Amino acid sequence: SHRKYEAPRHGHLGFLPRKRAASIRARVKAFPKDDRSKPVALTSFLGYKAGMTTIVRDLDRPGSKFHKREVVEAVTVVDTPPVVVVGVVGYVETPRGLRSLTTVWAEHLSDEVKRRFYKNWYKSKKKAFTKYSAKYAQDGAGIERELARIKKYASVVRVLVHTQIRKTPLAQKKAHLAEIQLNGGSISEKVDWAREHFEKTVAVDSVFEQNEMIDAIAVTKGHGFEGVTHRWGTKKLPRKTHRGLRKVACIGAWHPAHVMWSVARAGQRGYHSRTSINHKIYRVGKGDDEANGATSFDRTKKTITPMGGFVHYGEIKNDFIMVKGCIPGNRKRIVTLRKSLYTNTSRKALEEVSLKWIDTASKFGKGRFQTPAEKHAFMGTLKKDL
Amino acid sequence: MKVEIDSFSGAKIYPGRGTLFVRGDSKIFRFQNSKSASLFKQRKNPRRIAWTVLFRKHHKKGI
Amino acid sequence: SGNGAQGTKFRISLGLPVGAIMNCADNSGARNLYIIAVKGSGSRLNRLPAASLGDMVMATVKKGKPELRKKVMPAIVVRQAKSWRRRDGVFLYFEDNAGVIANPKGEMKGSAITGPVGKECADLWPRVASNSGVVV
RNA sequence: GCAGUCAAGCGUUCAUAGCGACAUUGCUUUUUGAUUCUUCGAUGUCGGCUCUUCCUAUCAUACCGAAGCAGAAUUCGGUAAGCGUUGGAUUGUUCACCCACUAAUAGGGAACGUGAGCUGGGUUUAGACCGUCGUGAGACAGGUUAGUUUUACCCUACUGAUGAAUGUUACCGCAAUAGUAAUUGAACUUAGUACGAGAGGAACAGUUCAUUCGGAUAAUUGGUUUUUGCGGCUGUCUGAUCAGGCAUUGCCGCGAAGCUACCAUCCGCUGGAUUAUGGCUGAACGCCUCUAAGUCAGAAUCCAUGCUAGAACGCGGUGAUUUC
RNA sequence: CAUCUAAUUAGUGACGCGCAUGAAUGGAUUAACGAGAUUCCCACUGUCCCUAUCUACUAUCUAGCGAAACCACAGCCAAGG
RNA sequence: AACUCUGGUGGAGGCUCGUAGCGGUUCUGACGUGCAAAUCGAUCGUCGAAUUUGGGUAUAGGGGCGAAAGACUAAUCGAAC
Ligand SMILES: [Mg+2]
Ligand SMILES: [Mg+2]
Ligand SMILES: [Mg+2]
Ligand SMILES: [Mg+2]
Ligand SMILES: [Mg+2]
Ligand SMILES: [Mg+2]
Ligand SMILES: [Mg+2]
Ligand SMILES: [Mg+2]
Ligand SMILES: [Mg+2]
Ligand SMILES: [Mg+2]
Ligand SMILES: [Mg+2]
Ligand SMILES: [Mg+2]
Ligand SMILES: [Mg+2]
Ligand SMILES: [Mg+2]
Ligand SMILES: [Mg+2]
Ligand SMILES: [Mg+2]
Ligand SMILES: [Mg+2]
Ligand SMILES: [Mg+2]
Ligand SMILES: [Mg+2]
Ligand SMILES: [Mg+2]
Ligand SMILES: [Mg+2]
Ligand SMILES: [Mg+2]
Ligand SMILES: [Mg+2]
Ligand SMILES: [Mg+2]
Ligand SMILES: [Mg+2]
Ligand SMILES: [Mg+2]
Ligand SMILES: [Mg+2]
Ligand SMILES: [Mg+2]
Ligand SMILES: [Mg+2]
Ligand SMILES: [Mg+2]
Ligand SMILES: [Mg+2]
Ligand SMILES: [Mg+2]
Ligand SMILES: [Mg+2]
Ligand SMILES: [Mg+2]
Ligand SMILES: [Mg+2]
Ligand SMILES: [Mg+2]
Ligand SMILES: [Mg+2]
Ligand SMILES: [Mg+2]
Ligand SMILES: [Mg+2]
Ligand SMILES: [Mg+2]
Ligand SMILES: [Mg+2]
Ligand SMILES: [Mg+2]
Ligand SMILES: [Mg+2]
Ligand SMILES: [Mg+2]
Ligand SMILES: [Mg+2]
Ligand SMILES: [Mg+2]
Ligand SMILES: [Mg+2]
Ligand SMILES: [Mg+2]
Ligand SMILES: [Mg+2]
Repeated sequence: SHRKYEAPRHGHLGFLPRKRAASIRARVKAFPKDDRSKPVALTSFLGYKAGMTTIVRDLDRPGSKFHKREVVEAVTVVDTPPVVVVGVVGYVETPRGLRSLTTVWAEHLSDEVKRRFYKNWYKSKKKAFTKYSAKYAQDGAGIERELARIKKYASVVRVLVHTQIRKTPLAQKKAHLAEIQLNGGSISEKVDWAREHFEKTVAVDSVFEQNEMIDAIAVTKGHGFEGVTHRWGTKKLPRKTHRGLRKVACIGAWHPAHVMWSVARAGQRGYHSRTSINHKIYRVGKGDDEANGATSFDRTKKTITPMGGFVHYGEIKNDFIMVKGCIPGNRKRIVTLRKSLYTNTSRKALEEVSLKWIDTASKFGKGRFQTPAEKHAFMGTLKKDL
Repeated sequence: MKVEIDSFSGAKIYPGRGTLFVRGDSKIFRFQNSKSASLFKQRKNPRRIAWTVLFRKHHKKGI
Repeated sequence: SGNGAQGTKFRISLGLPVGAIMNCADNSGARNLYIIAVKGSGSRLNRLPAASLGDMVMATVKKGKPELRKKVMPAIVVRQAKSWRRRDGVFLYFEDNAGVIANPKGEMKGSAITGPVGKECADLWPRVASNSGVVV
């Protein structure tokens, strides 16, 4: 007999299986549609999530009650050093899908990206690409032949980039290597752009602008084996119950004589690859810059880093993307920021955002001071000779 | 873009920090944090809490 | 919520489910209001209809004049005592839960509200703001 | 319980806008009768809670056709199960009834879904009281009160997790297939405009929010506190001091980090093909006709874009490939 | 019918041609008492809205020790019969 | 005037709160191939007498014994072994 009281289904059946992702670097499964008229540029860029902080800005939303009034907003900071270009990949449309036809690598790879090919770097002879680096010998004939192949065939051109992780306050030393599809026209011009940019670094201000919707592709924070109440949002059973209340009570009818795939069950929570769209870029900040945390309304010569570093991350010494709200993945984690797959004109996009203040108080407590000079001016002098 | 003052500790309140309490006689009490909020709700006098601005100017600490 | 409301409301944190008794702020002769419903509520299984500041609720009177007691009547929540965030970042709360008796068109049965009134309630109901004194 | 055919008649006139007598033909197994076919060397017996899926006989939402459709509100019907379909008083109830919100509070199935999931309120093994019946022991689909709810570690199924084999090993990918998700409302404006004699009173576009759901995230706020971090306090013990022990985390206040909350924030894509329906051209049938050939628009539908997993017997590109 | 509630097959107070009440098979009442049955109110609370977090002991993995129920043969479904 | 009132004293009661003790209300908690063929934890009733209990003794099966449940009579009771 029927349900007697209709309720919505707990959880989303399209975010299944709720399993651990294949790697920490969540793959971009869709790049923007290639406009062949625009200049050649990256469609994604790779960063490491530093942390969240707080901004204040005048909201420009006519008809809203907070039009021309200050809103206090959460932002996510992605520490974002320039990526080095180390290869190009050609992709041929086949009746079974895209097919990588050939990869061409740059002549010199740094030890960061060479570390990506080694599970035991300290033991190795470090022989990777030692015979590929002899393909650039005396005229680069075997490299220009493969690049001519990518120009002749290969309807899609992706570039191999790697993060500069030694510029990042991480203990990892091992770069993250990823393909980013080159949008911008003429397959020949894309291969020419990649070949000019071999061993060169692309910064984030050449990819992303302020007031731009971007997509965040990242593996979320891992939470181990989790039960069905916190994994799926199911109701806790009443207090009187025997053998447990953090459960799903009926996991199926008698017929079908099988537990269904749509019945909520316990298992892994978190560490799922997620794509989250439409996050507004509030600041493309520069690393060769004090007053990263200063606005035109603040003018306090402070960087984006809070007092005492970003908690559990470090301090930002590179370029960064300050983006609106929450992105998937925890701090220290590789995140791929991607240009929007559609042209959004919804008036929450297309809104010119000017920050008035950026919170650089300590996130290691309930921190009260924005700068150490502010701490000195409030607290006065101390017993340690302040 | 206004920095308020905590009604217990005299602490500078930046936007978002702490809470605001409207009493029955409609007096606004802004608190920088839950420490000040709980000490106010415990009916503690700020003049006897040894780290507050009111204490330090009542005892002429650092002037 | 429905009729009488002059504008929209940003989402205020719900602090007054059904069964909540709030004080009666106006001078209509009631002492408290017992919330039996919330106008504009959402239909979710097991979930209580819950009010917030500025919401028009259905209420009875448990303490007050006998001519107001034992009846269903509209009320408007004017004080919440549950912490809610404004879009200027301020998490604020009142000391007590309070509402005023109104008719379904939003005009207020009493004549004077004793105490502060939330700004969202005053901006949503102009008859509450007209009889209100201090707003927040 | 729900349909259909005929049409005397009701409907100011007018059979068929909406109904429709006398007849008559059916559907479904969601009630109840009928059987005794399976089960008597245990198929756990109602209701509720929980949770999933399915049906359409569509309550709402989307798009439409008809009216005794002026507007508003309704009424009849089509595609349509994509998406929702409530909070309570009483009662063990299913059912009922009322209060109230809502876009709406549609009907059903899944061993009258679901007891090694729960609960045990109902029926009730032994206790007991009453009423009636009986001389009595006792009876009552009469009332009342109390009454042990056992086991999974096996196989499968599901949920997550490894993993031999492919020359080895590493990196970067393709995407067959499977899943898929967003939902609804209000205020402003249109506009007191269209329509109407008035009374009344819309819609599209625009904008701001909100409901339900989902996926994250923890800057802020709240919660948690074995940070036994810092302070305080009781009782006792270490001769007092200092510093501590014990009080099964002794208690109180604050408490970073971590986890977390519609109790907090952020985010939740747009193309094509269609159904109903309205059409174009146009015969059949020299006229007419959306249809027969051909064709246009078009639903919350469908399939893609997007999203999730990646076939551990699907594939590709690339790096290095062991002797002194 | 009244009262209690927004709403009460509950509670209480009444009415009584009472299927089938009733006088030691005791009738009516009754202070105090009751781990009895029931209803309402105040206080209180994670009972709930709506769930979150912490602790210890498990579970888990290991060294050792090491059972039992059950068992025709076994173990992927859909439909048919 | 019969006689009233007040403050002490005294220490009664099958009186009360509550240890030991004796029971066993609720969780319908734990366990439920148990520590246990009835236990464990919290919560409870009672706690100076119709109390609780050891030893001795008596009553024996269609018999006993029963402040009465067909209860108990050696894990056996609507008739033990
Ligand atoms: Mg239903
Ligand atoms: Mg569903
Ligand atoms: Mg793709
Ligand atoms: Mg963990
Ligand atoms: Mg946990
Ligand atoms: Mg599981
Ligand atoms: Mg974030
Ligand atoms: Mg922090
Ligand atoms: Mg419920
Ligand atoms: Mg048999
Ligand atoms: Mg059985
Ligand atoms: Mg069975
Ligand atoms: Mg149909
Ligand atoms: Mg219809
Ligand atoms: Mg279907
Ligand atoms: Mg479905
Ligand atoms: Mg059943
Ligand atoms: Mg079962
Ligand atoms: Mg059972
Ligand atoms: Mg019972
Ligand atoms: Mg095991
Ligand atoms: Mg869709
Ligand atoms: Mg969540
Ligand atoms: Mg002890
Ligand atoms: Mg201690
Ligand atoms: Mg949510
Ligand atoms: Mg024609
Ligand atoms: Mg057609
Ligand atoms: Mg045709
Ligand atoms: Mg078409
Ligand atoms: Mg598209
Ligand atoms: Mg594979
Ligand atoms: Mg009741
Ligand atoms: Mg009576
Ligand atoms: Mg007694
Ligand atoms: Mg252990
Ligand atoms: Mg162990
Ligand atoms: Mg066999
Ligand atoms: Mg089968
Ligand atoms: Mg006694
Ligand atoms: Mg006693
Ligand atoms: Mg005792
Ligand atoms: Mg003894
Ligand atoms: Mg038990
Ligand atoms: Mg067990
Ligand atoms: Mg044993
Ligand atoms: Mg005898
Ligand atoms: Mg008997
Ligand atoms: Mg015996």
